Amino acid sequence: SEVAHRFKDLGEENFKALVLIAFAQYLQQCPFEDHVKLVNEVTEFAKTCVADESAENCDKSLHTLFGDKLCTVATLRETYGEMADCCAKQEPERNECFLQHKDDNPNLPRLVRPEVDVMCTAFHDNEETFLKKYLYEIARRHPYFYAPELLFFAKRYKAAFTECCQAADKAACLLPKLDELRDEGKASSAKQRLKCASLQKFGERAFKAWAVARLSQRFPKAEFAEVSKLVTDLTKVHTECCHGDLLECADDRADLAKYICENQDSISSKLKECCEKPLLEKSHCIAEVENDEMPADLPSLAADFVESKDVCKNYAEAKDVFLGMFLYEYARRHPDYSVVLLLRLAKTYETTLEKCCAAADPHECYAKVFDEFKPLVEEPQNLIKQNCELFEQLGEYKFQNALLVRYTKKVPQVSTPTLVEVSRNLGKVGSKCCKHPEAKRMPCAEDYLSVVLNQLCVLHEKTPVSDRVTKCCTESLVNRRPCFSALEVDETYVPKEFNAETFTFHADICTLSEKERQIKKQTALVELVKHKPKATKEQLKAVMDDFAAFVEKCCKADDKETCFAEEGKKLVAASQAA
Ligand SMILES: CCCC1C(=O)N2C(N(C)C)=Nc3ccc(C)cc3N2C1=O
Ligand SMILES: CCCC1C(=O)N2C(N(C)C)=Nc3ccc(C)cc3N2C1=O
Repeated sequence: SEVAHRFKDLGEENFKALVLIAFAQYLQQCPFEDHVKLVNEVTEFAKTCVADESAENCDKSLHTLFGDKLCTVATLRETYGEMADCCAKQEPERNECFLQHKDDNPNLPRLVRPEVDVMCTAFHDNEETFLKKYLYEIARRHPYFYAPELLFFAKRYKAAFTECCQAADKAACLLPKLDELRDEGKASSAKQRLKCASLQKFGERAFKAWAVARLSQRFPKAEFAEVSKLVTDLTKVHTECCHGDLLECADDRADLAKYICENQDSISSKLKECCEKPLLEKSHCIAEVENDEMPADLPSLAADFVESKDVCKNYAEAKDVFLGMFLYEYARRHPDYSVVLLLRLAKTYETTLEKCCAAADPHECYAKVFDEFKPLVEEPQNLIKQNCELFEQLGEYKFQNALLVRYTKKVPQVSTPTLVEVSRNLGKVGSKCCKHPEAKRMPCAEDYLSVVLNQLCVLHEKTPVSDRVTKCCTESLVNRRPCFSALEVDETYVPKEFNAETFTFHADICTLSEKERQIKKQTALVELVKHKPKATKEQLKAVMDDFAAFVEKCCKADDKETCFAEEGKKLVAASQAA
């Protein structure tokens, strides 16, 4: 039995949660209730298997079990149409079908939160249900949310209410901590989406490379044989969490933290504090631990990678181990380099050894490789230096508008909402990284841009409308950013035509939070640039300044909401003029 296997390892609490998240992440539309039912029916079954390890079907694979349980409600196409397909299939045909149907943008209603008085009541009255509802709302909206980590956010979430509800002003104590959590989880969720896209779209070799370079930066003192050990396991973990095998992912993830803490001295000296706490907190700590100090006397890379005469021979013997080593070596001494640049260099090196080693005199040929790294290294530095300057001058909001105009011009076919979210996140790189010293700027900026551009790539993959987004997203994982930065304006885009339904206005806007207004303002700017690409940042600007005036005004006018009827036709006259 496997269900029994995992149960004993995780226990009732975690086992019950993971299965909830797994169910929530598969049938994102189904109601909380039904998920709970199935979870319990599933948990009960497990309990018997523990005793009699051959009872009913305790001999199967989680999937068959999990799959059939969901198929007791999925067959309801009237609710989940395209799902019935999946159930008519059989493992593994069935499982893939489910994974392939997860929605990165569910049509789930916004999740507003009741007043502090209700939450604390509901929390206090019934706890487990309160926290179950939390996991369900997160897992269903983030189908790739790294499960093990979601449990950590949960324990954290619980402590928020557990303390704040006993305050002198709950609202004051809760709100903050709740906000800080909503953000941090959106970040977690995106870093994870990239890892799964990598594994799924590009293959484990690509993820392995990513990991080697990332881990080598974090643990410079660790050894190549050691890192590789870690890279092998870590890859398996994610591979499981990204294929929907949550229980094993969680299990293996625990075993990995166990190992890493045991062999502490062999890996990093900054792990101590991590290994002295509860599992869930232990794991989250290791994954976020700062890099260890760099080993003192380190030889020059040129030694064994460009000057040695045995280069090509070693490359031929174990090209993967050789390139593996080159990356580990270059990464361990460059924590000031974003992981994607390290991978670009590694690819530039591989390409060179390929053409060079089949030459009349390899050495002569590959002797100047580092001369090419110079451009690759400076491109990002200059880009960051430039973009943080602009940011510092315009502030976040204005900087995001800039990126909005700029991207809409690159890929005008992309849907306005997607362009708005992505440009807003791209501009958050300013506040997130520009306040760093150049030594830490690049890894912060350029790797964060990979996570943001991946969203666009996955949101776009649902309904592809721009081959330029497809080219840049599918050509090379590591070069995505460089690809997009090269795009200028689409010369073949045929401008749109002003609609009435292209953009509705109904006064309902004067009630929305401040943020939700800039957003409505930004959504406008996008639609503008699509209707007038060839327009300039001069006109556009002056115009944006106008719209601000319209809202600030009419939202303070006492006529029936017809000040838009009259002034709405008024602005239209001005707009067409520009
Ligand atoms: C639009 C954002 C609404 C929103 C929100 O408030 N959330 C929240 N709460 C309830 C604190 N915690 C989260 C933690 C991690 C993630 C990924 C998402 C949320 N979650 C949301 O999606
Ligand atoms: C960027 C950090 C590199 C990195 C790292 O050290 N990780 C790790 N261990 C314990 C090796 N376990 C994980 C668990 C959860 C998350 C979200 C990420 C990791 N994983 C990484 O992605």
